Amino acid sequence: KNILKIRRRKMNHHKYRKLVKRTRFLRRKVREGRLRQKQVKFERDLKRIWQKAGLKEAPAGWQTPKIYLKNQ
Amino acid sequence: QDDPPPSMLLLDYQNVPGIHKVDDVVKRLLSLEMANQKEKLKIKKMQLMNKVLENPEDTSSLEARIVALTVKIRNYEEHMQKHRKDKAHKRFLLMSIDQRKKMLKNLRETNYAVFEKICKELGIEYTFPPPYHRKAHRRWVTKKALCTQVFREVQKLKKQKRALRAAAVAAHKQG
Amino acid sequence: NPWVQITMFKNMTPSPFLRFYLDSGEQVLVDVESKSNKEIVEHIRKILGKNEETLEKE
Amino acid sequence: ELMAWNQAENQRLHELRLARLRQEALEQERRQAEEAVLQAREAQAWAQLKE
Amino acid sequence: SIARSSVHAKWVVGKVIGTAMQKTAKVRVTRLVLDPYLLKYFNKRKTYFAHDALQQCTVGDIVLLKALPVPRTKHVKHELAEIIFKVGQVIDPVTGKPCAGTTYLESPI
Amino acid sequence: ATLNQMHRLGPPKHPPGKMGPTAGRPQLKGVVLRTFIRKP
RNA sequence: CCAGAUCUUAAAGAUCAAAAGGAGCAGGUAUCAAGCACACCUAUAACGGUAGCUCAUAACGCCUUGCUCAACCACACCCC
Ligand SMILES: [Mg+2]
Ligand SMILES: [Mg+2]
Ligand SMILES: [Mg+2]
Ligand SMILES: [Mg+2]
Ligand SMILES: [Mg+2]
Ligand SMILES: [Mg+2]
Repeated sequence: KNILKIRRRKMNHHKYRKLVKRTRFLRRKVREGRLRQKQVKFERDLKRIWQKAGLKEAPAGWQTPKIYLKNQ
Repeated sequence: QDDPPPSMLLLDYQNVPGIHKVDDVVKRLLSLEMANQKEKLKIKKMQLMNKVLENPEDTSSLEARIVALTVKIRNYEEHMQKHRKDKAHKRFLLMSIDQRKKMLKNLRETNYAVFEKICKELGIEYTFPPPYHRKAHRRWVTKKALCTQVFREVQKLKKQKRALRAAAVAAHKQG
Repeated sequence: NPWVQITMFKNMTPSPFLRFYLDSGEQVLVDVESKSNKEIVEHIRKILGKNEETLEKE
Repeated sequence: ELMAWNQAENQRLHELRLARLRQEALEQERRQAEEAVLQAREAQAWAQLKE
Repeated sequence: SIARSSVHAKWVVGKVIGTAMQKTAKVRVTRLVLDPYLLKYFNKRKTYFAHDALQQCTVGDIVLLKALPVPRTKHVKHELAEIIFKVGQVIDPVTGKPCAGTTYLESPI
Repeated sequence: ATLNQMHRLGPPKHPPGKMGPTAGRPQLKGVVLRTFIRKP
């Protein structure tokens, strides 16, 4: 009966958790790896604007904070 | 803040005959002094509906309900001050602040002058519901902040580059 | 009449009516109150209609 | 000619309305009497109890 | 006799959406459109800016727009003609009396 | 569902077919690598 | 809605019709959700003044594509 659907899920979940334990630190890399792409693409997004709006420098008092890498 | 004075003689006893001759003990018993809080809220209700309204009798009047609701809100706010952890009553307050806004939108569509005067009296302000409810998140708030400042700059630069042209062409026209 | 804007407002005015805005700036006002649905239709047809002959011609 | 005919219709109907509304006013006064009587009675009762 | 506008908009009525500009009203128009699958009529909306001398339009007003003969800007092709219902103050076209909703404020007699 | 829903979602479109192994062409010219055998 | 080109002709007709527009209709995808000055006001006569505009009725993207066919749109070695 419908348990037979749940069994599949139950297994697929278990078999996933196990995986994410072994793979943990590999995972941890690739997460942060993409956060450093994010923050960069983000930056370029704004850089694009100065250069598109004709300004040479980034406007006064702009440090362009890091949102994605926010921790603690 | 208003203050329904300690001696105010609970509402249901206000208009009955032969009160003031009565001795100070019983007066003390029927005072707001010995009252529940519900009583004080009946009073606040009365006073507010006298100051604000036209026809004290109409309950169904859109105005009336706005005033009454406002009284109860003001109460939920004090109860909110003293209990900050109480989620239930936070819910009531925030539903109610809203419903009041609903009926205010009704006044503003239907009878304008009246709506106006109520907003004046009860210190309620009507802020039109802004289109597009979107959760502003860090990425967006930041990119907008930047853009706003880029604008604020390019209009400055345009201003100066045209200002030196004003100065140059005027200094050539003068001599 | 696919080119004629038809708008509808609810409960603004305590008595029901039609309005009509013509090319001239002529404002027609048709009071429909205890009228039958059919009566409104035929009344409108009367006021700004087209003669049957007009249509047939076209 | 048409517009004037329309005008006429509006006039006549307007009148019918006026008559109706007058009727409703008489009805409203009768009601107001009934209301005032019941309100007065309960005012009596409440006053009694309080005193 | 030539004064024209190439735009089909020639006369419309819409709500007044926003006041945010000087002497220019943001007015939303709504026409019925027949959805061909369902064969039903739905409200399609379109916004028009309009020009105002008095800057007289509150938000929420039912307003009559007249096409302008020569367009002011890309986005302004209209002039507010008459206010059909000023919001919150509405005087019944029939009887010429002040009203709110179903109720007259000052009745006949 | 309801009519407003059927309006907002439009009528259903019949999804374009996913091209198979031949990538849409009737046949393909090909060059042999290794002849071999498979089990059913 | 028509500038212009051409044709006819005793100056006004006619055929194409650029640009510019907008009632409405118009490929997939929302895992593309915000775009980033995209508005207006002054008729002063190119300067000033406001702080706006678009967008969940799908803006801004990305992907695929001639077409609604007495025809229409587009290209003409590539760098629109
Ligand atoms: Mg499995
Ligand atoms: Mg990743
Ligand atoms: Mg209590
Ligand atoms: Mg053309
Ligand atoms: Mg995906
Ligand atoms: Mg400027």
